[PDB]
Amino acid sequence: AVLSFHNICYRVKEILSNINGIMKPGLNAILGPTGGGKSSLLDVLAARKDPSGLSGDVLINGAPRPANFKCNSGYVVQDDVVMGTLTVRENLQFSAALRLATTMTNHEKNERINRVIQELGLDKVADSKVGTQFIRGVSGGERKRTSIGMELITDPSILFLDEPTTGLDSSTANAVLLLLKRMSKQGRTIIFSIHQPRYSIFKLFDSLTLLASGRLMFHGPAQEALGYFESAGYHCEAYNNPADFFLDIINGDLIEKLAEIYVNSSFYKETKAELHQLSGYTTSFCHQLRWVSKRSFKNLLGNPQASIAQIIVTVVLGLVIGAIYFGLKNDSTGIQNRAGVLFFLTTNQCFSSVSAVELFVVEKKLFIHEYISGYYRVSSYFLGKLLSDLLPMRMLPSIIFTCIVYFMLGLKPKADAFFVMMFTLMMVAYSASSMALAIAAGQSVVSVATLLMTICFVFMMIFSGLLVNLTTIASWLSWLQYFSIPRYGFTALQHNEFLGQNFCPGLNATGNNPCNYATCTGEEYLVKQGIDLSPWGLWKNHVALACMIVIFLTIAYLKLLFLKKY
Amino acid sequence: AVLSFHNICYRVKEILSNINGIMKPGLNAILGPTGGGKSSLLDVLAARKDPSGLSGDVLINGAPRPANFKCNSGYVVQDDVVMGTLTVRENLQFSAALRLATTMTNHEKNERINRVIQELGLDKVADSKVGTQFIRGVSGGERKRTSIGMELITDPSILFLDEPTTGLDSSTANAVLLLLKRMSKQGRTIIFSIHQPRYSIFKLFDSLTLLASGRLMFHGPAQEALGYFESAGYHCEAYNNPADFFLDIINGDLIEKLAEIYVNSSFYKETKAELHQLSGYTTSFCHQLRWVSKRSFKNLLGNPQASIAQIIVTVVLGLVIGAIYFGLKNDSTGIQNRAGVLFFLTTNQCFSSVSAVELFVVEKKLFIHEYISGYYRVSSYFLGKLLSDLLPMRMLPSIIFTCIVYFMLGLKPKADAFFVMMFTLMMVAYSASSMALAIAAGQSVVSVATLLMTICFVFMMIFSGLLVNLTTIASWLSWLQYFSIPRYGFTALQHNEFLGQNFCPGLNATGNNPCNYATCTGEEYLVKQGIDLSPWGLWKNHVALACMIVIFLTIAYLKLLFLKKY
Amino acid sequence: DIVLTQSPSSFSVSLGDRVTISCKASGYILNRLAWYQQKPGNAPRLLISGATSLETGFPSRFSGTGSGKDYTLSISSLQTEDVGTYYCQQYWSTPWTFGGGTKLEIR
Amino acid sequence: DIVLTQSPSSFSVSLGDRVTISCKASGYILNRLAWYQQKPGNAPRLLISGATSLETGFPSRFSGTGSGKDYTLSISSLQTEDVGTYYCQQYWSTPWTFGGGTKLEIR
Amino acid sequence: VQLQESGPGLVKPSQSLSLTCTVTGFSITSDYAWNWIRQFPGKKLEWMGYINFDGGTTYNPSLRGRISITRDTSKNQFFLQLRSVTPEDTATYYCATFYGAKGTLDYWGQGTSVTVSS
Amino acid sequence: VQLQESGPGLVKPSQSLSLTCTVTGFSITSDYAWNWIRQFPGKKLEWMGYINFDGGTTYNPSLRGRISITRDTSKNQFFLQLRSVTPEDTATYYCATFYGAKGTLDYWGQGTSVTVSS
Ligand SMILES: CCC(=O)c1ccc(-c2cn(-c3ccc(CCN4CCc5cc(OC)c(OCCOCCOCCOC)cc5C4)cc3)nn2)cc1NC(=O)c1ccc2ccccc2n1
Ligand SMILES: *[C@@H]1O[C@H](CO)[C@@H](O)[C@H](O)[C@H]1NC(C)=O
Ligand SMILES: *[C@@H]1O[C@H](CO)[C@@H](O)[C@H](O)[C@H]1NC(C)=O
Repeated sequence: AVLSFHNICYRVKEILSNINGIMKPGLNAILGPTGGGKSSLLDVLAARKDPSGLSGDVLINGAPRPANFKCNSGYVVQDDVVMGTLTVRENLQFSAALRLATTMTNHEKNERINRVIQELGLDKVADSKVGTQFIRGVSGGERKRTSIGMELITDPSILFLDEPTTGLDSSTANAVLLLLKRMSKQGRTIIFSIHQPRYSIFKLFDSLTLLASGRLMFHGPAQEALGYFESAGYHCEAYNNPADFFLDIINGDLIEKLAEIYVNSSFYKETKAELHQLSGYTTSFCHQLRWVSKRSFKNLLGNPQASIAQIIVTVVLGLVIGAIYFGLKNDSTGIQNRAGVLFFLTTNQCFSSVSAVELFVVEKKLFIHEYISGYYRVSSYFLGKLLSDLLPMRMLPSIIFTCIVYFMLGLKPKADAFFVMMFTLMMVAYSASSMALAIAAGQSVVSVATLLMTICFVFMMIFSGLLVNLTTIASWLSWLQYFSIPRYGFTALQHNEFLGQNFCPGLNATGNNPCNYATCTGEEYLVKQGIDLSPWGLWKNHVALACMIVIFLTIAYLKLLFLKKY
Repeated sequence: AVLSFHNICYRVKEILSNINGIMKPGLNAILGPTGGGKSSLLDVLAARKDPSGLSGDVLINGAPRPANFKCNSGYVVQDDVVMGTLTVRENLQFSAALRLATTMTNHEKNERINRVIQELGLDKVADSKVGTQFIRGVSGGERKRTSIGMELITDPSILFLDEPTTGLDSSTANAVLLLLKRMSKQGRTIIFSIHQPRYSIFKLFDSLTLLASGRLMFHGPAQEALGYFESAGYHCEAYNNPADFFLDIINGDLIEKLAEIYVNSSFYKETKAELHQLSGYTTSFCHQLRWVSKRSFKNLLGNPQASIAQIIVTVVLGLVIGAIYFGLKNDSTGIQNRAGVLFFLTTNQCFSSVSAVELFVVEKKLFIHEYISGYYRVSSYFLGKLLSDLLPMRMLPSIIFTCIVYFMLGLKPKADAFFVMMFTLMMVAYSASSMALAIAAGQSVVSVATLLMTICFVFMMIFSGLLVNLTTIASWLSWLQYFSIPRYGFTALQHNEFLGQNFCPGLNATGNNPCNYATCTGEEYLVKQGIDLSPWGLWKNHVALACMIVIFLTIAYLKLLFLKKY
Repeated sequence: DIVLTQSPSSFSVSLGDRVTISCKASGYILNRLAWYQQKPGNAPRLLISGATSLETGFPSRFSGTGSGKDYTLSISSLQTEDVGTYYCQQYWSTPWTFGGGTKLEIR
Repeated sequence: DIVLTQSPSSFSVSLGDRVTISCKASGYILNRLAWYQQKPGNAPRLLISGATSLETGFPSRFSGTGSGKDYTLSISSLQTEDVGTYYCQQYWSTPWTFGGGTKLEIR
Repeated sequence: VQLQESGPGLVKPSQSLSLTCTVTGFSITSDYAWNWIRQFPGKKLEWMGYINFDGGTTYNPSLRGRISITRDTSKNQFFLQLRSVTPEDTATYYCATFYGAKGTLDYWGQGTSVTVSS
Repeated sequence: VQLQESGPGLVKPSQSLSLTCTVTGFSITSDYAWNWIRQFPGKKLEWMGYINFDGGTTYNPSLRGRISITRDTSKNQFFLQLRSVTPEDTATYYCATFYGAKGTLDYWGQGTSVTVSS
């Protein structure tokens, strides 16, 4: 299999002019300075950019590129996108269960894994965890071996590496490339780009393309690249790396001067006479949701210190509120206490949902490369990770608050009023978490969104009803009291709990209330805050929250759907 | 001047064994892998580590190292520690104002700087801003040119660069090193270390020391370093970097095998016969506090988007609280609103002072390198930057919250109560800021301290008196209500504001209160919260916060004083 | 605000008869309701405070039994001097609206 | 809690004389103070509520003028039937402490 | 306990309106709130606004800016000052008394009638 | 409005104590709170604890765990149940009545005396 590209004018600003060449099965290479097209000609030939900038044609063996080009070729990201909490056996099963056909047996699927991991020489680390901040794992020299094998699953004809040596040691990098040249003799074409190689690296290549500042400066065999620049009018001294010598000519021991020398080359015409010789989903839905939710759940178990910690904080802050507010008294101070803790329990659900920004932001570079390669659909990605991360880690702490503080404080001692409180803190937990997915989706930085979640809640906190009284806001602001998540929770806990209570000892007020301005029953507190007494007035909040969940997750759906994928 | 070191055994685990060599005036370089001693031999010879680990001697021209060695030598950090928001003219005046004595004239000191900046060739950027993220500044190839001149102010004989090429471009670094060889012929003994140089770099050296894994593996003239290893048993091919060839030996084309080869050298024996021939504050306190506070004040004005922003945040949020709580009524809802806004103001002062963690953490490596260089005292650093950054950026928002909302809300319209509220928000802003310096100072990460500031406030917030009633906590938790900064401000604001008020319209209650459980006056709200009515009870809160400033800044001082400076 | 409603805007009763006047609210009042009796040509005079209690200066033929939103007033065996105009008042919020008022008649 | 103090633990007065009993608190009470009069062999009977108001069944020779912490009781021109025991009560907090009580005498 | 209105029984349109209620038998700075109630023909009563015992006041939001209530504590009077009058509010005006802790309009004035024509 | 204590006038130490106050003329589940007041010889009165009209209760923290107050709404009685008695509290016991919105001990029982000896 060979590539052949011709007359590409890529723009966003044309940062490419006209680049020509074939790529034989061997060791194709792209060298140059980081400002040039060493990372942009690669993404064009790997179909990773916008096709609107594309001008020329990219042909395979006489055939132009189909839409099956991505599923028939492997691209490997510069940094590792591997699941550092899964083992290499687990990741290669995950890649196999989403890319290969469903007709294959697991006994067929395991052997295809077993050939690859032996081809990578990874039998000694075959069940070792890869490595996280909190788990000692396999060294960085074989994380790169893992990621290449993730794209060796389909056994493609064409491989795309992006900087396979940047980030490793020099003794590490030769071990990677010697493995690659052994792949090159098997018939798999390898296309990569190295930042500043060594002569021990450069002695192994089979074809070289030297790019700088959007101009093709060399194309041909890498052995004849040094002798070309000897015949170009330069001299390479003794004991010098030729790859350093190639970038030495770039910076002046000028760009358009050196390109025109390449125009009059015998290597250019041989490329020119060759390019005219040639010129003239897979898997169903429910299967995708099974393996994706399986993956993120082991990620949730495999990183305990981000998930156990939210349980421990919930228990400890559960007990302290249980200790401070120990059994509440039906006296004049009872209204201040009961409306205090219910304001603390609702707002605790909101501000602890700022950690849900971490959900799609850290997974973003993994989300993009898996979707362009097409392991799943976006609708299948979204319903899985909601089921795996968001759904259990919010059901748990809302029960832990509910089990601890309810009978220590001594709230309304009925059957349903225990469960209505439990259900309410569950709903307000999702709604604040859904707003986090509404904002944090698509962005790549954490601190801008983590700021912005803090901004939105402290305005929602004002209108909740404890700081300001919601009946006496000026009328051109009292429509903002509908846009706040914590109001609907805090109203529901107030409606659940202040019904049959009394707060003036010695004074039966629920038949007649002489001497008013008194607030001697729960209703007179509950009306003065502007809250309905009907049983609809309870459940009006829950349908108000549930509508906010569906809207915010839809916004969370579409922002992943319309993202700049290229 | 010459260095000479002999028989160094440094420990923390002995990651150095026995290293011997002199460093003549010329260009002294240290190569090797990053795990070896290329970063730790430099810190020993520049007196930057603990002398409790050091064993061998360091001699200079026949004399051991005095206490004046940290002031008569220049050490240059790897990354830039320069004030990126100032200019190069102002930075070199800052280094001159704290190292040269007070005898010299400003005419004398500026000519010395003109000697430097003409020698560095920075005439075209002599009055240009250096560079931040928010300011387009001088290029990274000349920030390094700026920082080296900061140590050239005393015109020292001995220079210590730490990786002067790492981070620059390859064509960028040749401009730096050719300057250094032009510095070398002035007679300045230049000592540094390079992560993997180039042969265009390596041809400029004068003396070379190869270290790996705590063992001296070569030390001599850099010209013969290639010729020594051909006699060792290794062959260097043509078109190969000699510097990369040296680390190729380290990784095996073993450590103790190659080390004893160097002990039996003809070069080690010439070195061994050389050592035995040789062997056998500055400025007043008031002057320092000017220039430290002067530099950081320009840093405050030179970064608008971190300082002008908090003015904008103050005014905008100040208008919103002015809009929601527009003029407060003296009715039954009036108590809930007035205690609502006053709770929002005191916690807005506390929770926004988490930004003070940025103060001592970002400037930490500049603080450490300067104090070893001894530009100032730790007493002088700490009193200056508080006078420069913390003092004005907390006086401003407490006035703007005071000026805007006090007449939109229509609080108690007397002369003093405007200023008692103004003073109260200022102290609680300092008290929370002092706690932030009490935690942040000494740590190097932002996020761990920022999370710990977040946990400390939400427990202080419960005890403030709005959520729980303070007089009904059980008595074995009620001792905790004194540790809480938002209690003291909020207690003071409630005392400033509920004194001469009434809240049952039509009902004079201040002579007699019939029909109790009423809260018909400001005292009855104020006593039921557990707050004194005597004018001591107000100011008790201010002398409480004034003590918490003095305690926390002291803890902040001692953590800076007892820091591991090495 | 809180608007009030006396949907029986008139009556036509006989002497000694038990009549009942209903007053409907646009919200919760929680027994903060009143009743006034205006003869033709005088100021309104308070009849019932708090929707149950009664004022000194009236016989116990008047009685109010209110709960939640539906407040009512019952005159059992009305005399001749009970003809007039009746109003209901909320005093829960600040803009103290009254009811539209009803006017008894004799056939 | 709130402990109370009647530092005049006794008196020795004459008939028709103006006597004054002081009651000192260990905190603020804000006029939530009371007075009881216990004859020997009976239950305590309420005398003054709210530290100023007076109860039906006593002449207007009794009067309380309290403010802040220093509450007091004044009997102008005491009769013979005003001998007995007097107590002051806070009803601000929940553990309703009383004063220690004082006992008038005639010389 | 004892109230009495007084004022001009006729006024030009769009000029002003002033009334005066002189309370006897009580001191208006002592206890109560004091308020104004007007009654349109085609009887629908309508509350206007109160002044507190300590000079504070609160007005009906239907009558924005047109009404202001001031008092003279020297002789127990409190003044209604209604500006920019329309010929629609030719009502019967009352000064009344609000206990606060009982919550009802306990005492009512004799009542004066104001007519706005030309 | 009408209260009356009854119970044993003597008891062994460290056994129990039971009293009974039968309210006539009113229903104890209607309005008031109902509480117990004891009076030591060498007269210093001391309040013990109340039961609310709706069965809730609140006890003096000086008497922790030793006191419990229950009621029988069928015949308007409410019971004092004092356990682990010391011979120090040989006081005079009273059942009393608390209005709540007035705040004073408005009505007081006849009063019974309990002596703890052997
Ligand atoms: C005008 C807009 C604006 O600028 C703005 C407006 C207001 C504020 C603002 C609002 N505040 C606030 C916060 C909370 C409260 C009430 C307390 N409630 C209630 C209960 C509770 C419970 C919690 O649970 C324990 C909890 O904790 C959460 C859970 O934690 C668990 C941790 O587990 C993780 C495990 O990891 C190991 C938190 C809470 C918090 C009140 C005020 N404070 N500041 C900040 C603003 N921006 C900036 O200042 C800013 C800064 C830098 C910038 C830089 C550049 C540019 C601009 C920049 N701008
Ligand atoms: C309060 O009194 C009303 C009648 O005044 C009565 O319906 C009710 O039962 C009483 N409350 C309780 C808890 O018994
Ligand atoms: C309330 O009434 C008392 C009478 O005891 C008087 O002293 C006081 O001045 C009155 N309040 C005001 C604000 O005038």
